[PDB]
Amino acid sequence: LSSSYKEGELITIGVATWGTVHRREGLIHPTGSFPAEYILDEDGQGNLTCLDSNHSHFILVDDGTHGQYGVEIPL
Amino acid sequence: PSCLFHSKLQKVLVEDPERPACAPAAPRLQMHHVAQVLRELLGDFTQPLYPRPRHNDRLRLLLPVPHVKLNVQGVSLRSLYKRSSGHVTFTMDPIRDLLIWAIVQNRRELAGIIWAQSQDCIAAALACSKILKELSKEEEDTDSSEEMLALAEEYEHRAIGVFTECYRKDEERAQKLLTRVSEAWGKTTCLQLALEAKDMKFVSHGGIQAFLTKVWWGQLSVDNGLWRVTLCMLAFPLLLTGLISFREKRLQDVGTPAARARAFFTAPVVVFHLNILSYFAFLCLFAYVLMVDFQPVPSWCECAIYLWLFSLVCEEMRQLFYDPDECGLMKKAALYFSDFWNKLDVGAILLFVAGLTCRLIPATLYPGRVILSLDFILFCLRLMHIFTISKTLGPKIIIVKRMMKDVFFFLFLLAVWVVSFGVAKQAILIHNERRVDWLFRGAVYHSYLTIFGQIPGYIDGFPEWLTVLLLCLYLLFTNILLLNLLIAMFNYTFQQVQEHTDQIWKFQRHDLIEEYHGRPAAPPPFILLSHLQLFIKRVVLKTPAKRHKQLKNKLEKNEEAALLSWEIYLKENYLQNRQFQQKQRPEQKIEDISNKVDAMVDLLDLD
Amino acid sequence: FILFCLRLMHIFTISKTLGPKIIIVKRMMKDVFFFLFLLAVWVVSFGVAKQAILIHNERRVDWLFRGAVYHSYLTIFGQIPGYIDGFPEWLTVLLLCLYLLFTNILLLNLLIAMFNYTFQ
Amino acid sequence: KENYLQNRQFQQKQRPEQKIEDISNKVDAMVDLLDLD
Amino acid sequence: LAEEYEHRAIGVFTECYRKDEERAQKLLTRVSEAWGKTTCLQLALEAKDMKFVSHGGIQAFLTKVWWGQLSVDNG
Repeated sequence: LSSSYKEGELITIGVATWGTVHRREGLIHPTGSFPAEYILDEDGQGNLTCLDSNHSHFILVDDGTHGQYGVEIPL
Repeated sequence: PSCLFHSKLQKVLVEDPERPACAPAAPRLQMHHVAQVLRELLGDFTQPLYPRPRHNDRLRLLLPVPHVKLNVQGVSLRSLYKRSSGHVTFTMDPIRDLLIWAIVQNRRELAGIIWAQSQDCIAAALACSKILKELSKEEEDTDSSEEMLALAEEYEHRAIGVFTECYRKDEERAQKLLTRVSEAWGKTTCLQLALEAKDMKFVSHGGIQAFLTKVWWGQLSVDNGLWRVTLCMLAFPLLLTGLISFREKRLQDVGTPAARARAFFTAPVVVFHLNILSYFAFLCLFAYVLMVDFQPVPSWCECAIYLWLFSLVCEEMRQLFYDPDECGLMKKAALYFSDFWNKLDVGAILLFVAGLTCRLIPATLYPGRVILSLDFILFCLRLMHIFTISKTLGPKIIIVKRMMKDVFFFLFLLAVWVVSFGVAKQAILIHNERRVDWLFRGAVYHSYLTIFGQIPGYIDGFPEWLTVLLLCLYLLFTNILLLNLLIAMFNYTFQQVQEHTDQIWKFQRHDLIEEYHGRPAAPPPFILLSHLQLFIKRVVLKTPAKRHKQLKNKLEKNEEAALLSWEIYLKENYLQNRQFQQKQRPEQKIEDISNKVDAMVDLLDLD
Repeated sequence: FILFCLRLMHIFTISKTLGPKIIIVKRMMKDVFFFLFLLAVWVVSFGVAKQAILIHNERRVDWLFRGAVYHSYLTIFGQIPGYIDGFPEWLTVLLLCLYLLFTNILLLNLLIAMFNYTFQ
Repeated sequence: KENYLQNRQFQQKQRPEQKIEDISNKVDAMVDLLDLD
Repeated sequence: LAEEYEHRAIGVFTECYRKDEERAQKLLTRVSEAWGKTTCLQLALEAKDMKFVSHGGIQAFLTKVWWGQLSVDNG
C-alpha cells in the first residue's frame, strides 16, 4: 500500500492443512471455480482456524483427519 | 454552512418549495435537488448524475405519497417508502460522487485523496476544473475565489499530466480516449467538456492540437503541403494522379475514383477551401456589376446576388436549428448577439438592405454609388475574420484582435495630429483655390496628401524660414514620437501576452473546425439544394432525429473496459513521477533535514 | 538575371555579420511567400476600391489594366497622381487614412516584433 | 492589522533562506550538548 | 526604512481592502483626529508615495470619485 502501486509485489505463499479450515464447505466445487467468494469470521472459531487475507498463494494439504495439527510440516 | 454551495442548495429547496412546486413537501434536501444545482453548475448538457424522472423523482417525499402502484413523482422500483427510498446500490459512480462533494466544499487536501481512486480520471479532473472555475466566479469577493481558481488551475495541470502520460504511449488509443463519451458524468465528452471551462492550458498541449489537425485534413494526411493541394483542387483530373497522399491510397483502397474523391471532398480542409474560393469570387462578381453594369434595372448578372444573399443568410438559420435548447428560442440568439462578428455580418446584411433601396430607385443612383462602396470593405472585414487559420497569421491576427479598440484610439489620435497642422498649413500662405465642396479639397484634403508624398512644392512654397520650422516640427513628433514609440508598445505588448495569444489561437482553433465539420461539402452555389433537402425530409419525417454528426464517439462495453483499465494503470504511473518530483525538489529536501534534526533534540536528554 | 542573383546570394553565406544574418532570412523563406501573398492581397483590396467611386476614363488594350491596378501600388510609395486621384473628398481622406492605419501601423511595426523576437 | 501580521510573520518563517537560520542554530545546540561525559 | 514602512502600510491596506471594499474606501478618506487630521489620501501625496497610490483600491476609489454618481461600467 505504501509503495503507491510500485512495479512488482512481494510474493507470499501460504501452506496450511486442509482439515483445519472453518468455512471450507463453500470452497469445494465440482467444476473449475475460477470465480469464488470466501468470507472470514473470527467468531465461530472452534478447533478450526481462519485463513489469512494477505497471502498471494495458498496450498491446502489434506490427510483425512479433521482436527490434526502438523500435517503440513513434512510436506 | 458558510460555503457558497450550501447557500445555493439552501435556495433551490426554496425556489421549488413544499407547496407550489414540489407539491407534497420539500423541506428535506435530497439527491434530485443536488442534481438540479449541479446541472446549473454544469452547462447545457444531458441529464446530470442523479435520476430526475418518475423512477427516482427525489423532491416530494415527506407526505404519504403512494407506493409502487404510483410510479409518478414518487417511488417506483425501490423496496419500501419509509421516509426514504432504499438501496440505490451505487449509481455507477461512487468515487466521483465523493469527488464532487469534496470539490464543492473547497476541501483542497481532501479532494486530491479522493481523486487518486477515481475511475474516469481525465473527465473527472476536467469537470472539477470547470466547476471550480465557475464557482469561484459567483460570490465571496475575496480570499477564496482566488483560492478556488488556484485549485482549478492545479486540477488543470493534474489532468494535463495524466493526459501527457497516457498520450506518450500509443497515441492512437489516447486520441480515441479523448473523444469518447463518459456515462458516469452526463456524457460531456472530454473535448467538449473542456471548452466551457475555457481551459487555456489543457487545449494547447500537444496531442489536443494533434487531434484537431487530425479531424481537420480528415482522411488525406498531415504531411502534404498547403500549396500542393490547391492545384489538385482546381484541376479535377489532377486528383487521380500520383501527387497527393491519401489514407485510402497507402491501403490501396481505391476501388472507385468517385469514392476516393468523396473521401477527399468530405474533409473540412477542402470545404473551407471551396467556401473561401466562393467568397473570394463573390466579391469579384459584385465588383463586376459596379464598373460596367451600373444599370437601374435587375440585369442578367443581378439575380445572382439575390440568390447568393438568400443562400448565405440561411446558414445562420441552419445554425439556429443545429444544437439549440428545445425550449429557448430567444435565449440561444443571445450568444449570437454576444459575438460582435455576427453583429458585423448582420450589419453588412442591413447595409445591403439600405443600399438595395437606393439601387432599385432610379433617382438615387449617385448616393447608391457611394453607399455600397463601403460594403465592399465591410465584407472584407468578414473575409479577414475567416483568416484565423494560418500558423504564422492566426497567432498574428489575434494580436490585431488586441489592437481593435486601440485601432480606433490611434485613428482618433492621428487624425487629430493631422488636422492640428492641416489647419495651420493654409493660414500663413494666401490660398485662393475655392469651389463648392472643392475649397474643402484645397483646404483639408491636400493636408493628408502632403504627408505621404503629394506635396505641391510649387504651391506650398517670405515666410520660407517658418515653413521649414513648422514642417520639421510636425515630423519631429510624428515620425519620431508617433512612429517609433508605437513599436515599443507594439513589441513589448506582443511579448506580454504571446503565450496567451498562442494558446488563445489554440483554443479558438476548435471553433473553426466545429463549424465546418458538421456541414456538407456542396458548394455555396450548390448549398441551395441542401437547404431544401432537410425541408423535403420534414415533409415525410416529423421529429428532429435525422443524424448526429458530432465527435461524440460512443464506445462498447468490451472496449470501454479495455481502455479505462489501461488509463488507470497509466494514472498510477503518472502519480509515481509527481510523488517522486516532490521529493526531488531541493526545497522539499530542506523539510527532510529540518524535521530530522528536531528528532535529535529529544533523543539526547535521556541521561 | 535575378534567378541567378538568388544563386549569387547563396554563395554569400560567408561573412561574420552576414552569414548568421542571412541564415535568418533562410528562416524567412517560406514566410517571404506568406507575407508576399498577404501584402499583395492588402494592396489589391483597396486597389479595387480606389477606382470605384471616382470616374476614371483612361482605358486601352492592356493599359486600362495600368490605370486600374498598376497605379494602385505606385500610390503606396510616392507616385500619387493628386491631380487625378483628387465631392467625395471627405471619404477619400477617410479611406486613405484607413489603409495606412492597418499597413504602416499594423503591418509594418508588428513585423518588427515577430522579426526581433524570433531573432532572439 | 493583527490578521495581516499573521501572514508576514508566517511569510518570514516560510522563506527558504530563513529556514537555514533554524537548522544552523539548532546544530550549534548539539556541540555543547555532547560534552557532558 | 521609509520604503519598508510604505510596504508595511500597503500590506495592511490590502488586507483591509480584500474584505468589504466599501468600508475600506470609507476608511481611506476619513480624517484622523490623532494626527492633525491629514486624511490618508491627502497625507499620502506629499510623501510622493510611488507604490501606495498605485495599489488597486486606491485607483478604484479614484475611478469612484471620478464618474461620480453614474457607474464604472459604461463605455
